[PDB]
Amino acid sequence: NKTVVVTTILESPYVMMKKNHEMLEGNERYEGYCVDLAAEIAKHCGFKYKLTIVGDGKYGARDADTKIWNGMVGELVYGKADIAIAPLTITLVREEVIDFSKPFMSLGISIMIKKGTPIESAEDLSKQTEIAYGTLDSGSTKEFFRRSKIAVFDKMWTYMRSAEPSVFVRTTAEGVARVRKSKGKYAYLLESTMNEYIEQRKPCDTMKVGGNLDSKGYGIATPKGSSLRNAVNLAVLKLNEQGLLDKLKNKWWYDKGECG
Amino acid sequence: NKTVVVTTILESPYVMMKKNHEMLEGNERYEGYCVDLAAEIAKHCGFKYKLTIVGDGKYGARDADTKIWNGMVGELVYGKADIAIAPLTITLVREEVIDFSKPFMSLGISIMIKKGTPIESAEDLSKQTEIAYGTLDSGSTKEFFRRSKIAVFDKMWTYMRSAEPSVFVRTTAEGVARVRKSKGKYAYLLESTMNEYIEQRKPCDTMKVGGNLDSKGYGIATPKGSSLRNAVNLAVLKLNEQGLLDKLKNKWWYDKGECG
Ligand SMILES: Cc1cc(C(F)(F)F)nn1CC(=O)Nc1sc2c(c1C(N)=O)CCCC2
Ligand SMILES: N[C@@H](CCC(=O)O)C(=O)O
Ligand SMILES: N[C@@H](CCC(=O)O)C(=O)O
Ligand SMILES: [Zn+2]
Ligand SMILES: [Zn+2]
Ligand SMILES: [Zn+2]
Repeated sequence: NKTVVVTTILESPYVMMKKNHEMLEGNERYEGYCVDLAAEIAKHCGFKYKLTIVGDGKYGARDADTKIWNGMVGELVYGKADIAIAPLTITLVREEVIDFSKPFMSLGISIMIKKGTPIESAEDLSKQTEIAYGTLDSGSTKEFFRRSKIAVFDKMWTYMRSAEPSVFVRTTAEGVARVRKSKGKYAYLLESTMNEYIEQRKPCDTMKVGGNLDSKGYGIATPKGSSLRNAVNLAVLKLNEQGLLDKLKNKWWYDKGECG
Repeated sequence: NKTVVVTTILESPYVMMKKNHEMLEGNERYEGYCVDLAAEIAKHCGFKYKLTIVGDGKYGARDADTKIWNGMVGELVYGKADIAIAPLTITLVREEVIDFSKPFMSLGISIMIKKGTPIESAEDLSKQTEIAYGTLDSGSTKEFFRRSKIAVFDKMWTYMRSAEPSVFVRTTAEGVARVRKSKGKYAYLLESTMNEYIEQRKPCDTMKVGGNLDSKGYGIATPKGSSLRNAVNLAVLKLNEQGLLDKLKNKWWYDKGECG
């Protein structure tokens, strides 16, 4: 009936521009895990769709003062998109305003270091000051630290919120580049999925250290009242049970892996 | 207003009879992860509740011929219970007939061996005959194998469905006992959570081997149209984000683990 507007975000390897994208049009410009997922979800739910990259390049957070949502969440809330198919973390504040499918991928917050950085844990980071560390802006990881009552994470947040120069970054790519150029003096807090991906990318100079700080998942999000909610939810479960989600993770993370 | 009837299942360490249960009343008769979780869900959602143990001791399957649901799923479907708070796996066939919250615990199907069994993977099991293997006789693990189109799992199902005497077991405890008494000649396919629990129980003679075969979760289930659906879902998210779910796992799996 109507073309479904999918909001997504340029985040490797979920959605990336193809090497030859400039000569391509519409959905064909993009590739990645979420591009593949979107095609599968659309197939099983029987809709046509248009992939649109989120205008402000953000996942989604609510301004404390205006109460206005930004990012992909904002696009859903304000009716600019019909569905978000992205590595969008299922969170309480978000699930209060949009609906999430069952998770299509699990993750937890993790630590990325430049190889050789003498840091093994969140506790290690919190104890010292020589190595700076931060998170992505307008995402679920920043909110995790902001809200945490756990002493280690509370101390980390107290440090991060005030740190000069700013330890927060606008994009995951910015966080990763920062780790890579900072000679071991910057650690980055990011989701395990993204961390593991980057660990298998040239120049193979980063690694994930320590356990995950939490356990959660990404979900496909729809605005409240969406006619797509049930079908999308069931389609995620179908794709999981077919082993398709695992196949896609292997395709985008490890099959193309550059670090041996 | 009205006391919420909770269906659950006697499965360690989720729900267990307290040693002194005969001298206790109602909800106080039980202990475990899901007992603790039920109390917290009820507090956060503002309802009074009565724990009940599923009459038939099953999780929930639909009979192929009668189309009747058994187990906890049936208790929800047929209106015998208002909510299931148990290690109940989120599956497509169940989500078609009941609602699940977001997952409160992650798990995958996994392999339990008697220590020293020369099995490292599902592939290993599928390629040999000396070591028998089976699943819980009703549940999502059996269904995974029944429905699988992946070669290794198909081969396994082909073996399991035809094996005489039956490789299937009535309860997890029966599966574990069978591994323990079979001198390495039986391996049990069960959820990683249950596997990890038993690995920390005396006599410390079993272990999880290989990676998980899939990735899913347990959810709190409510019948369709339940007024509890949203509150329960948000309560799971709140409890995850506040670290309670991880605390409860540690409490019931590891804090009093018997294997060092
Ligand atoms: C990969 C997969 C598919 C399925 C499903 F299909 F069964 F739903 N579950 N999972 C595992 C998963 O994502 N776990 C999740 S997501 C999530 C939480 C947990 C958890 N703590 O276990 C806690 C609240 C925030 C959102
Ligand atoms: N997946 C996160 C963004 C990345 C992060 O915060 O680490 C979100 O949905 O906000
Ligand atoms: N958690 C499973 C039962 C255990 C199993 O099948 O391994 C279910 O909900 O069916
Ligand atoms: Zn498909
Ligand atoms: Zn503002
Ligand atoms: Zn509480």
